[PDB]
Amino acid sequence: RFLKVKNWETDVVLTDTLHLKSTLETGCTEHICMGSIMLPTKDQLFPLAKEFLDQYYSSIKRFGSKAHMDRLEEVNKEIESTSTYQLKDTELIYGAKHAWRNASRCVGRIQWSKLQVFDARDCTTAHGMFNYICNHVKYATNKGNLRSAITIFPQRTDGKHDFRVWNSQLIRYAGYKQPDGSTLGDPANVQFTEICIQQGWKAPRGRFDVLPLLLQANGNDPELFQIPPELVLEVPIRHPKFDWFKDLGLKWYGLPAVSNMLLEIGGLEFSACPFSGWYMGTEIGVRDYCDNSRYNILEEVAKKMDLDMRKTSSLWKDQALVEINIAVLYSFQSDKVTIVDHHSATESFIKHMENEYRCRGGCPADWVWIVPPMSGSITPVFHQEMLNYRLTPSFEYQPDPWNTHVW
Amino acid sequence: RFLKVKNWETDVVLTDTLHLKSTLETGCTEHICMGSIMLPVRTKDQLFPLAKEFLDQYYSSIKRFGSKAHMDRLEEVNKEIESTSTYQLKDTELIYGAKHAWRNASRCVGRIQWSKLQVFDARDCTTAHGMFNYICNHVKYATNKGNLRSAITIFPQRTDGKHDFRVWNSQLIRYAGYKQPDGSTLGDPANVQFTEICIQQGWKAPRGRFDVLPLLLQANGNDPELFQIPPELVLEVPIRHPKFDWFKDLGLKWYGLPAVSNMLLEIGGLEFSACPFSGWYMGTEIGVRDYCDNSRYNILEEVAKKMDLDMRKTSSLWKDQALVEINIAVLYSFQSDKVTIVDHHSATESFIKHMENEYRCRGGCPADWVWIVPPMSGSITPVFHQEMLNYRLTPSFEYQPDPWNTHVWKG
Ligand code: HEM
Ligand code: HEM
Ligand SMILES: C[C@H](O)[C@H](O)[C@H]1CNc2nc(N)[nH]c(=O)c2N1
Ligand SMILES: C[C@H](O)[C@H](O)[C@H]1CNc2nc(N)[nH]c(=O)c2N1
Ligand SMILES: CS(=O)(=O)C/C(N)=N\CCC[C@H](N)C(=O)O
Ligand SMILES: CS(=O)(=O)C/C(N)=N\CCC[C@H](N)C(=O)O
Ligand SMILES: [Zn+2]
Repeated sequence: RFLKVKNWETDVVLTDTLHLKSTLETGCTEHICMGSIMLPTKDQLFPLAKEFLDQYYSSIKRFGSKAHMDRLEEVNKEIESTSTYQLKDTELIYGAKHAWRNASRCVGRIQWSKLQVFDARDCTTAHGMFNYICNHVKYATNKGNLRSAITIFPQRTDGKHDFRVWNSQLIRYAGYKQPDGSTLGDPANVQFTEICIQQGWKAPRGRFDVLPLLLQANGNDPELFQIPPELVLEVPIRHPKFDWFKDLGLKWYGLPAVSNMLLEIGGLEFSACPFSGWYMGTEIGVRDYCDNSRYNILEEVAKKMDLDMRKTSSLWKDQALVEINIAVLYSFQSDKVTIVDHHSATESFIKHMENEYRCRGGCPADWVWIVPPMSGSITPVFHQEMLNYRLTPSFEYQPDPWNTHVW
Repeated sequence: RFLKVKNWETDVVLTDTLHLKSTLETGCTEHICMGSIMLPVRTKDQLFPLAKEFLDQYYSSIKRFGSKAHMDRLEEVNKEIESTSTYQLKDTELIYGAKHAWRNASRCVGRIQWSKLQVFDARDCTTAHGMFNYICNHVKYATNKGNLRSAITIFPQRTDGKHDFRVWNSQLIRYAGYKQPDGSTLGDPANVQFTEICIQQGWKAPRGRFDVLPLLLQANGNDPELFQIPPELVLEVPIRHPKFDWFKDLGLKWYGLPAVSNMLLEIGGLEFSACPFSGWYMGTEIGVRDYCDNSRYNILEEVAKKMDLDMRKTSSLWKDQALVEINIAVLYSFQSDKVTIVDHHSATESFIKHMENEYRCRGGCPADWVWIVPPMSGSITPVFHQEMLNYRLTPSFEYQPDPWNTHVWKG
C-alpha cells in the first residue's frame, strides 16, 4: 500500500502514496501487464464533482470551510436541477493545470504550474473557435519565445453538441498518396488531408503544406480555415558542420499543439481543449523525421554522409540519427525558437519527480513514454523506476470525430 | 479470452491466447502498472499440481498426451513425491524444461535461439571442486574459440533449502571493482561488493581495471570456495575502432562469453538455484550499458574528449555522438576477432520474426518492452513500435536473493 521506487544509477529511493488516490483503471491485471499498449448521468456526476471540489478546496487550504460546504451544496444543487454544472474560473484553471500535472506520459511536467488558461466557454461558432485558436497560436508562439497555453471550449452536454478540433495538432503538414505508391509529405496525416480535400481545401500538394483547421462547434458540421501564415512559425533545418544538410529541404514548425484530446475535470468533459508547450528535439529529429511510417529520411541522410549502408552493424542508421538530431536542435536555437534537448528535459523530469514525491507523495509516470526514443540509457529516466496510475483531472484520448459525427 | 497487440509501424495485429495459461503474478493491478519496477521450501501439497502441469505440458509437446507413458509418469512422480517429498526429472524433461524457461523469458530479446541450447546435466555434482570442473567445461564448450554456442549447466535442485548449490558470481566471467580510499572506483563498479567478498575469502587481487574475478562456488549448502578460471579458457577482445586509431589507447577490452549465474531455474515446481547459462552478446550490452552507464565504466567523457566534441552544452549531442562511436568499435572488434556478437538492429528484427512465429504456433510470446527495446536508438528498431504483453509462464528463470545475504556460515 506504500510503494517504493528506486533509481538504479543513484540508489535514491522514493515512497509513493499518491497512487491510493487513483481512480481510473490501467489496463493491467495481476496476470498481465499492458504497459506497452498505446490505448488500453446525474448519479455518476455528483461523486466526481465532489471528489474534484474536495481536492480543489484542500489545495487552497480551505478544506471543510463554510465556503467549501457551500460550493459542494451549490454544485449538487445545479446537478440535481440541470444535470450538469459550471466550473468557476478558479476551478477551471486548477483543473487544467492538474490535468497536465497528472499526465503520466509527459516528460515536461516540471512546467505544469505555468500554463496560461484561455477560457473559451462562451464560444458558439466555428468562426469563434478559429479566432480563439489564432489568439492561442500567437500568444503561445510569442515570436519564438514559447509559452505553454490551453484554450478550453464549452463542455459536453447531451453529446450531440460536441465542440471538436478535427486536426490532431493545430499545426501539422499534409500527407498525400501518390500514383507512384509512395507518400508525399507526412504519411501520418493522409486520412485527415483527404477529409480536408473532400471538404473543399485546395491542397498545394507539397512536402510541407500546413494543414487547414477543421473546426466543429456545437455538434455542427466542421468548417475549414487557414491559419494566417504569419502566425505559423517554421524553422528551416540546417547542420552546424554539414553545408549540404540544407539541400534536403527539411523544415518543421515551432509550435506543438495537441488538439484531439479530452480534458476531464470534476466529471465534466471538454472535448475541444487544444494545448501547447514546446518541443523536445527527439520528437522531430527521431520520430517525425526517422520513423519508417513518417518522413523516413534516414536512407537519404546516410547517403549524403557516405556511410557504409551494406551492413546494419556499421551503425549507419545510428550515426545519421545523431546528426539529424544535432541539426534540429541547432536550427531551432539559431532561430531563437524554444526547444529542449532530451538530456536537459529528462534531467528536469527527475528533479520534478523528486519535487512531486516530496510535496505530493508521488508522480504517475509511464516509463515507456518518458524514456526518449534515442540514447535511452544515457538519460537518467532510463534508470528511474516509475509507477503508472491514472489520476483526475486528466487528458484522455477520444475517438476521431469523423468515425462518430453524423453529417 | 483473446488479447490483441498492434505494431504501429506495420499495422500487423496479433492475437494472444497463451496468456490464459499464465499462473504467476506480475506486480501490476487494475489501479497500478509496475512495468518499470526492476524486481516487482515447498510442501508435498503444492508440489504435485506443479509437477502435473509441467508433465502435461511436456507430454503434449511430444504428442503423447494421455498416453500410457504419460499416465505412468504422473503416477510414478506422484508416488515419488508422497514417499520422498520431491521428485527427479528425467533427462528429457530437464532438457525440455531448460529450453522452455528460456522460451518463456519475457526480458530476453535473443529468444529466436531458444530451441538450440546445449544442456549439461550436473545433478550428480557434490562438491565445489566438482562445480568448478563442470563450469570450466561449460565455458570451453560455449566459447568454442569465438564461435559461441548457447549452453546451460544445471546443478542439483533445492531440497530443504539448507543444502543449496549456488554460484555466488552474478556472471561466470566478470571484472573486479575496487573502491579506493579517495572514493574513486578502479575496474567495474557493479562488482565492488562481490570483489570485497572474494578478497575476504582469500583472493589475491591484481587490482587493475579488467581483472577476471575468481569463481566463488557453494555446493550442498557448504561455505563457498574460490577457484580461478584457467585464463586460456577466458576469451577476451581488445576494443579498437575502424577509423579512430586512438581508440585502442583507451586500453579497453571485454570478455566474449556472457554467462548469467545468479538466477534460479524453476521446472515443475523443482528449484535449480545454480544453473549458469550463456548465449552471446548484443553489442549495446557492452558499448551502451557496461561502458557508458554513469555507474559502470563511465567512458563517455574521455571518448568525447578524444573526439574533440563540443562538450560545453548537452545540446551538441556529444554524449550521443560518442555513444555511437563506442558501439561501432565494440561490433568492429568482435567481428574482426571472429567472436560472435549481434548488433541491436539484427537482434530486434530477428526478435519480431520470432515473436510473430510464436503467436502463430504457440498463441503468444510474453515480452517485457522495457527490457526488449535497446538502450540506444530505441525507435529506429522495430521493437519500439511493437505492442507486447508481459505475463509469467513456467518453466522459468527467476531472481533470487544474493547468497551472502542468506547463507548460514559454517566456518
Ligand atoms: C512545455 C514543454 C513540454 C514538453 C517539453 C513536453 C514534452 C512531451 C513529450 C516529449 C511527450 C511525448 C509526446 C510524443 O511522444 O508524442 C509529451 C506527451 C504529453 N504531454 Fe507534454 N510537453 C510539454 C508541455 C505540455 C503541456 C503544456 C501539456 C498540457 C497542458 C502537456 C500534456 C501532455 C500529454 C497529455 C501527453 C501525452 C499525450 C499522448 O498520450 O499522446 N504537455 N509531452
Ligand atoms: C543467444 C544469444 C542471446 C542474446 C543475444 C540474448 C540477449 C539478451 C539481452 C540483451 C538481455 C537483456 C540483458 C541485460 O540488459 O542485462 C537478455 C536477458 C535475458 N536472457 Fe537472453 N540472450 C541470449 C541467450 C540467452 C540464453 C541462452 C538464455 C537462457 C538459456 C537467456 C535468458 C535470458 C534471461 C532469463 C534474461 C533476463 C535477465 C534478467 O532479468 O536480468 N538468454 N538476453
Ligand atoms: C508500442 C509502444 O507502446 C509505442 O511504440 C510507444 C512507445 N513509446 C512511445 N513514447 C513516446 N514518447 N511516444 C510514442 O509515440 C511512443 N510509442
Ligand atoms: C528502472 C528500469 O526498469 C531499469 O533501468 C531497466 C530498464 N530497461 C532495461 N533493459 C535491459 N535490457 N536491461 C536493463 O538493465 C534495464 N534496466
Ligand atoms: C504538443 S505539446 O503539448 O507541446 C507536448 C509535446 N511537446 N509533444 C506532444 C506531441 C507532439 C508530437 N510528438 C510531434 O512531434 O509533433
Ligand atoms: C548472458 S546471456 O545469457 O548470454 C544473455 C545476454 N546476452 N545478456 C545477459 C547479461 C549480460 C550483461 N548485460 C552484460 O553486459 O555483461
Ligand atoms: Zn503493467
